[PDB]
Amino acid sequence: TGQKATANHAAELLAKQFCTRGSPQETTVLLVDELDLLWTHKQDIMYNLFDWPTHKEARLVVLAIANTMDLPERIMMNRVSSRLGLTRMCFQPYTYSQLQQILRSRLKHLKAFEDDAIQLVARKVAALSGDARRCLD
DNA sequence: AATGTTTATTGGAGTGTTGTACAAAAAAGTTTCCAGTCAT
Repeated sequence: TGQKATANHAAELLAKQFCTRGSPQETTVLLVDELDLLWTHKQDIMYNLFDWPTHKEARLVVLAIANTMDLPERIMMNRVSSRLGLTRMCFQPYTYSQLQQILRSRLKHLKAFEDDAIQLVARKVAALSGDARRCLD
C-alpha cells in the first residue's frame, strides 16, 4: 500500500491482515536475501515469517536466499527448522564445460580473443571455487 | 494554534557468561642418621 509505521505499529497490522476472513488477495512473491542478519535472540523473525503462508487466504511465496545449506540446523533452532520443510535444493557451481560456453555467448561476434586464452582464464576459476563472479573479472 | 502526543533514541543500567590465576594437599623426590661389623 502506502502507509508507513514502524516495527510494532506496522508489525501488528500485518498479523491481523493475513488472517482476515472474507477478503481476496493476489499471488505475491516474497524475495528475502541474507537471512543471518535477521537472526535475533528470541527467534521471532524467521519463525513467524514462515507461518504466514501456511494459512487459508495466504498467497505468499517466500524465496529465502542464503549461503550454505546447514543454516537451519546450526544457527536457527528447532522451531524454525520444523515449520519449513526439507525442500532445500542446492545449486552447484558451473563446470569446466559451462564456463567456456557462457563466455562464448558474450563474445559471439567479438573477434578479439584467441581460443587458447579463453579456455585458460576459465580454467583457473573453475579450480578455485567455480564462482560465476571470479571468471568475468 | 497553541499542545502534546509520539518516536525513535540513547546513554546509562544492570547482565550473565565468560578466563586467569590460586592456594592448597596431595603428589612426587632426597638423602636419612645411625647399623653392622670388626677389631682391639
